[PDB]
Amino acid sequence: QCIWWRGLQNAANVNQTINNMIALNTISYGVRFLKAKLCIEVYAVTRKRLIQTGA
Amino acid sequence: QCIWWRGLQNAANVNQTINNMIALNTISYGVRFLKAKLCIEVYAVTRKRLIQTGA
Repeated sequence: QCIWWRGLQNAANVNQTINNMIALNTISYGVRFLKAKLCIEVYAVTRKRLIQTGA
Repeated sequence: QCIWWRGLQNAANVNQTINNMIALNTISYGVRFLKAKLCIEVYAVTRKRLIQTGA
């Protein structure tokens, strides 16, 4: 819903695609977001196993 | 032979195509000049007619 596609949650997340984008937003009068594809990849599913004796 | 295609002979001759070019030379590691087409258009051919009586 927001735009995190620039990866704002850390400024450490900038790639030239963002930079390419900025230079285009300078030379551009207008833009369209044509498609946005998100792909999650799960390398691991890790629970914390809690072994509890009393106290 | 030189590059006047940017229109250097006057700084008054810049169009966004030059500006577009500069922004691309920033985000680019390298370039090729693929084709250069020059077209002259002659709107007029005008000589100075010199009518000379003696002195």
